[PDB]
Amino acid sequence: SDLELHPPSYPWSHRGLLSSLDHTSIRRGFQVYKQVCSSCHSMDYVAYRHLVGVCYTEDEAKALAEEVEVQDGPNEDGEMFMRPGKLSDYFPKPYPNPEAARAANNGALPPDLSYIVRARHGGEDYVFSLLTGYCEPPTGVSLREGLYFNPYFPGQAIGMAPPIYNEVLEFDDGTPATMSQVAKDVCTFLRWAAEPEHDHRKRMGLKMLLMMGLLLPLVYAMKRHKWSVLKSRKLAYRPPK
Amino acid sequence: SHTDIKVPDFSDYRRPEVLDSTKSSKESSEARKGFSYLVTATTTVGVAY
Amino acid sequence: GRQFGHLTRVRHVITYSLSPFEQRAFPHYFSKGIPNVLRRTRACILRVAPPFVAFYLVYTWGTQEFEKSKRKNPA
Amino acid sequence: TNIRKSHPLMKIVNNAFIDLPAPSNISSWWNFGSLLGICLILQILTGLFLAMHYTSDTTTAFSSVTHICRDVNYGWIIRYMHANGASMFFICLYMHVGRGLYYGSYTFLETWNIGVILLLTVMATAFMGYVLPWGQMSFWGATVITNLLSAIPYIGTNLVEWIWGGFSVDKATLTRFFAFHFILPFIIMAIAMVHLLFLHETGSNNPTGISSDVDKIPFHPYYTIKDILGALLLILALMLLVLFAPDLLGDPDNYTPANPLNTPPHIKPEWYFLFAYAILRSIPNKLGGVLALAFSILILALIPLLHTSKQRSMMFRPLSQCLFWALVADLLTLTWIGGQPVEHPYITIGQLASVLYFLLILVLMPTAGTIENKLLKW
Amino acid sequence: IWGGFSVDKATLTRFFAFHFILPFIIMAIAMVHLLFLHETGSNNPTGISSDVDK
Amino acid sequence: TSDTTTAFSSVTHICRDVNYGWIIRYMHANGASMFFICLYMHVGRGLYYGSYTF
Amino acid sequence: ELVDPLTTVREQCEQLEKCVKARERLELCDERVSSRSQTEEDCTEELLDFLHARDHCVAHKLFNSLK
Amino acid sequence: VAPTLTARLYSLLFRRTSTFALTIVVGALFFERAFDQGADAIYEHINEGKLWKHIKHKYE
Amino acid sequence: RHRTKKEIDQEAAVEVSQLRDPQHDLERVKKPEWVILIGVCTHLGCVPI
Ligand code: HEM
Ligand code: HEM
Ligand code: HEM
Ligand code: HEM
Repeated sequence: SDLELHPPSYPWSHRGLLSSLDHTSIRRGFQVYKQVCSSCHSMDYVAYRHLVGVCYTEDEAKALAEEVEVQDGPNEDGEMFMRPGKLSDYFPKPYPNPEAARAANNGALPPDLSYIVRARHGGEDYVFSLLTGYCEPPTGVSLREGLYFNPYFPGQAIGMAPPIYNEVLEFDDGTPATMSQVAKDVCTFLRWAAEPEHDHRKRMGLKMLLMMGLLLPLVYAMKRHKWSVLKSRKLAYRPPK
Repeated sequence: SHTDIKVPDFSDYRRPEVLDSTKSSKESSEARKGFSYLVTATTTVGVAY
Repeated sequence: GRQFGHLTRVRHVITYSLSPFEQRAFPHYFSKGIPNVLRRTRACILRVAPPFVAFYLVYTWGTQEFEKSKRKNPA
Repeated sequence: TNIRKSHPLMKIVNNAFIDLPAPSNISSWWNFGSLLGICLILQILTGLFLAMHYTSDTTTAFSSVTHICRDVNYGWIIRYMHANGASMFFICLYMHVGRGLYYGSYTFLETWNIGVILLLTVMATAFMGYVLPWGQMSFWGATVITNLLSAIPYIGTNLVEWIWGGFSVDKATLTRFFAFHFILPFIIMAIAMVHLLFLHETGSNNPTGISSDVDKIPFHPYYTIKDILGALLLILALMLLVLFAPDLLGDPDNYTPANPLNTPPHIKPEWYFLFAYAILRSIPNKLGGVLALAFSILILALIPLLHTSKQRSMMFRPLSQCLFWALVADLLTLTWIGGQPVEHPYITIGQLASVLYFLLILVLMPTAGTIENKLLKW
Repeated sequence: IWGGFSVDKATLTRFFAFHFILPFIIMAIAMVHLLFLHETGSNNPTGISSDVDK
Repeated sequence: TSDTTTAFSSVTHICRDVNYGWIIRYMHANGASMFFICLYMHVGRGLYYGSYTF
Repeated sequence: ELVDPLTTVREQCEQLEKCVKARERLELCDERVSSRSQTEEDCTEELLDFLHARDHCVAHKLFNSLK
Repeated sequence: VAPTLTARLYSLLFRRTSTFALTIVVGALFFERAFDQGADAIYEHINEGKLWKHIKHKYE
Repeated sequence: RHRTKKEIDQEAAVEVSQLRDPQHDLERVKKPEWVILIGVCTHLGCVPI
């Protein structure tokens, strides 16, 4: 309470400058979102189509969207039915009104995961460490067995249960799903939800450095060549007498 | 008396193709221009890209 | 206003110049280059550096005093 | 004769950047004027494209911005070039005001005052800019700041509600800011033309502070190319930020949609105001702080009357060189402080840097000048 | 210029933006109108030069 | 506000809720027409009087 | 019966010099607060230092094996 | 061969601002492509985190 | 806010003539166990924690 501890620096595979995202690791992370968080966490800004060029294929993406019932537009009777889910659909899930998060839990809003990595301080590092560094209370403070304990959290005391070892799983070519290995993934996915452009820019960035590494000296020499005339000018003063 | 006016030696700054008083600068003018123009040509190509 | 031809009055000064296509763009770039920069640095360190380290010291201290003020031992 | 010289349009261009007599002298510190110009059109160009998509209503404010970066093609580089361009704009702005003070360029009364107006203007422009995406910091930074005017006696209340369009930072308050943030950069640009008009009366000052009429060179090809090269550098800086560290200068808190009841603990303005923020809270008074914060920027207009040396530039004056960099360092302290919570060491050291800033400008620099004259038998 | 396959959402914000920036450019272009006009002065009802009675 | 959802709405909001938003709104609309009347008159004068020689 | 690289790595990391001293100071305070009643010097700080030293080293070694 | 290179380059392509321009535009074409190859090829070599994923999940 | 017996006694013990805006605690509440205020700071409108 009013004292804190800051996250370590985990060697993510996209922490490097010209470093792409692990897409295999974004899938696992997606799956981690679909079962676990998706019943408490909103992710309003990502859609099924967004996943297409990224992890899955066209068809794969469709079927995943088709595993929920939406609420397509009104028809003739001024109605509202329910629909298989297309691609144009986002991931708007849990509770309708905000307070429905509250009523379900106790106050406590499980903030949307569309922008989390970019919105805390310490990116995936803070989320990963909050997810992984779950621990037991030292002394002198009791919670309310509602407000679980967390060291990697402001006030070290607050709201969310550790659903990170409770294990679900579905890695086609398979991977063990420990608490840690399932955390890197939800985080490696959470980066991409907050910044889908991540990889593209770093490719341009590479071009930007390569280009500037050619243009810069080139323009210098152009400017050097024209100033030539002033750099080597010699003066002489020849007054009378 | 304006005849005492000689141009200061520039050897310190001249390109190597133009170091000899014995020889024409005509021979290397192309190459010298070639060089500097290639520099700008490439630049424009860069800026273009 | 402005314009060449009407700036000011000057007499008796000759200026020898050379075509850029006749000289090199980087004569002794490192040869005379580096010595100069050292010289310029030397010429200005005593005037530029001192306020900056003064900030630096006040920065690291001020930071330590902050962190160490938020803990308690006896009392 | 020559068309470039006599065509009613080209004349301008020609006498503004082609034949204009310029000192052979001016160094890199002189590049900031053109970079400020480039920053301006860049903010205008990307800013425009951002407006072809951004919608200005609380409901979609944040949303549209997200829509831009995800759906809108390349809306992300555009968005980031915009955000970072604003910072680049402030870096150059501060560098420009730096060069002026060090070199005595302020002896050009009108040119410089137009610059102060350029400062407040680009400043006022950017304050509104950042309220737009309707992030936590936007709303809150917008709340903290606007309210400041509520200290003005007998009228602060009425005034703050008047620019609010209500009793709080509401819907009225967002569309308003969009509109002004759109029209201000156009007025900035016209005022910048008058900056140049007035500057052209005298020509540029130079590193030595000595008149250079005796050694003037044409702006083209020398300063067209020295200006080209330095723009490329500004592109490097700018692109390094957007393509590698896009959020480095930005708060993560503005990535969370606004909430009028929330109130973050963290609460600071954008980096380019920290020094002024520091100065403001260093005073335990509503009116004091605000008055002092105003005096903090409006003092750029006092500078010319505080000139005391018999030399224009500081190049040949070491007591002043020392005092100058102390001033820079003291602003760096102010930046640092403003970014820290109002507690422990920080309070009093923040109050020290404040008095100092004012002592350094209002008394130490003028005095050093008189002494340096005395030392020269002048 | 539609921002799609029809006059959509893209098409409205676009027009707002341009309808905001165009009158500023209009004004600058109108200044050049006047600059050029001032070279000769105004014409007049008779079409005869009036330098003789300005 | 420039989004289809509130486009029309905001405009109505202007004339009913916004203080004097109605004169403003109408001066705007009519100003556009006045602008065209003068524009056409201006181009008229030019053609009749040969001002186009500039 | 699962492989928990975190726990595997935590053990060897949780050992090391830095961590012992913090865990030492922790238990010191632990018992200090345990053996007192009507006290409010609540032992939160000492836990954090232990975590820092531990978790810093946790990051350097972890992922290296993680699949 | 070396002096005559920059020389011939000036002779046949550089004097006339025409050819000088004809070449930079033509030179920008080939360059834009050859740069995008190498550049992307570089981006790939330091990665391999996507694309060869395709050979696995589909192929139908 | 529901104030405990302890907080009520503490505000009653405050040296009133030293205050920036002189007011006794009992003229700012109706029931001593309840304090109701607008979450708006008198300086520049932020919300007090
Ligand atoms: C892998 C799935 C999940 C992830 C990645 C996730 C991650 C997060 C993160 C990063 C925060 C905000 C941390 C902060 O404020 O600094 C959060 C808050 C919260 N989430 Fe989760 N969580 C997940 C599943 C759950 C589940 C299953 C629940 C239901 C117990 C839950 C309920 C909460 C609540 C109540 C909070 C608010 C904490 C508070 O402010 O007191 N989330 N979560
Ligand atoms: C809208 C931002 C500004 C722009 C676009 C702008 C544009 C320029 C340009 C193009 C120059 C040409 C010469 C040079 O850069 O040294 C210049 C010089 C100058 N500006 Fe600015 N300026 C801006 C803000 C300022 C500010 C904030 C000030 C000071 C309050 C200022 C006062 C001056 C002065 C005094 C000079 C003369 C410099 C000298 O000759 O040494 N201007 N400016
Ligand atoms: C008239 C040209 C300009 C237009 C049309 C424009 C329009 C916009 C719009 C619509 C936004 C919200 C979308 C977004 O945040 O990405 C924005 C953000 C902003 N722009 Fe401008 N603006 C212009 C000139 C400026 C100028 C002169 C500055 C000052 C350097 C400026 C600095 C900002 C800032 C600080 C923000 C908010 C921070 C952010 O990017 O998230 N822009 N602008
Ligand atoms: C943006 C709308 C325009 C503005 C603000 C504008 C402004 C002016 C002004 C202030 C004058 C001064 C003398 C006078 O009115 O007779 C003028 C004259 C003139 N304008 Fe325009 N004008 C505009 C559109 C036009 C158009 C549409 C044309 C024809 C295509 C035009 C061609 C002329 C000419 C030829 C004159 C000279 C008139 C004469 O001396 O008889 N301008 N304008």
